[PDB]
Amino acid sequence: SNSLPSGYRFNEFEIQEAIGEGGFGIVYRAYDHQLERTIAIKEYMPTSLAKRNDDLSIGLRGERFGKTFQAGLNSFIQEARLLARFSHPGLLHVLRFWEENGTAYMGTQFYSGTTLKNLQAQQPEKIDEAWIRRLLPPLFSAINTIHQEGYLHRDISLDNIQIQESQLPVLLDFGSARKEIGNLSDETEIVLKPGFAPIEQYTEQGPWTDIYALGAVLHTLIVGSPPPVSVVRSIEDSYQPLTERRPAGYSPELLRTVDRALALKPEDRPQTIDEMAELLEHH
Ligand SMILES: Nc1ncnc2c1ncn2[C@@H]1O[C@H](COP(=O)(O)OP(=O)(O)OP(=O)(O)O)[C@@H](O)[C@H]1O
Ligand SMILES: [Mn+2]
Repeated sequence: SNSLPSGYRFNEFEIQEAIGEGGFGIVYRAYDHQLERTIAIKEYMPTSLAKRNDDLSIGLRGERFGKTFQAGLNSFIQEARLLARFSHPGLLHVLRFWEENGTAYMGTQFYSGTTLKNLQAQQPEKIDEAWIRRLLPPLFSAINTIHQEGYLHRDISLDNIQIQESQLPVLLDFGSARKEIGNLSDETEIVLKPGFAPIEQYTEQGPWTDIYALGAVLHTLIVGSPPPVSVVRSIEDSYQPLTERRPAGYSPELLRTVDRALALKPEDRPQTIDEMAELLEHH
């Protein structure tokens, strides 16, 4: 809708197709004619704040949006810098960054496959316990790599995990610009992800914060929907443990691991990714 057309050029880069269009950015499949390789280009584009001009630059929808637009842009830059710290198969690899068209762009590695959200919607029968147990070692590795450098993800759900055709996962996006815009605009609904964010994110954060969201992802894969919103749980905890529900085809060991990651209070969860991984052993 707002996307650059196939054939658009950024010097050596050529746009091939808009493959993702959300409220806050566009993702393109593109081609580097100098290195003769396919890449992705992520374009900052907050549709509530900005529109596409005739010359294909980006312009404010209203002059009052300039401060929030710039703050989102700054957060987009900071996220690119964070991802540029890593060279890990499970984290989105950043090749280049530049500003143009009144906005900003990340050139990144192009990944095969699709999101975990799309895989769960389109092929849920592929997702069983054996598949989940193959997913977890590389997913654990990617998350732990963030933690070991002193950072947290804080936006994990099914929507921003890529599942490659190899089935290996990639963490694509931390939602930084979206969340900054939401906080400044009082659009609270775009900051935290209901059912994935644990209680301490609503206002003490650490690796256990991401571990809860990973538990919520796993819960969604096993029974089809995330657990109750954590603030609602903090009033009256209506979470039914998976070890009691006993969904068909799932071991108590995997179920219990998910339940422990979803402990309401941070101190009751696995405290590190390594601690959570240890729970899946002894079987
Ligand atoms: N580096 C990358 N390589 C390949 N694909 C990517 C990359 N980064 C993001 N994507 C894809 O971009 C899309 C971003 O999803 P978003 O919700 O913004 O767009 P969408 O138009 O709703 O896409 P979808 O087809 O997933 O519904 C996802 O389909 C994701 O797989
Ligand atoms: Mn979609």
